[PDB]
Amino acid sequence: ATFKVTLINEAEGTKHEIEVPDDEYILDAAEEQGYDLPFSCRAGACSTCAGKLVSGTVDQSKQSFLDDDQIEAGYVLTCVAYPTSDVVIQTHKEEDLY
Ligand code: FES
Repeated sequence: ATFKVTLINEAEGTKHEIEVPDDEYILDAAEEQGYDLPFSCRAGACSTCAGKLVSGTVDQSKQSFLDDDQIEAGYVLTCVAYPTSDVVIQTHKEEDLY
C-alpha cells in the first residue's frame, strides 16, 4: 500500500502532499520528496519531530517519548511513524506538549 499524507503547517499556512509507502516512515518520505521537517534524535525518543493527527491513523509503536494520554490526544512522532491509512497531520507541534 501507498498512503497519501497531507502535511499542514498552521503557523506558516502551508500544505504539502506526499505519498508514503506503508513500510516507510513519514519523515523519511517527506524528505525524499523535498520537504524538510524538524527532527533531532530520529529515534522516537524526543519531541522535536512531533506532529498532531487531524485524520487517519499511524503505527508509531517504536516511539518511547509520548505517554498514553498524549497519544490519545493525537500526537505523533513523525520520525518513527508509518501511515496505516491516508493521513492529515499538522507538523511542527512540539511546543504544544508544554
Ligand atoms: S526526532 Fe526525536 S522522536 Fe523524532
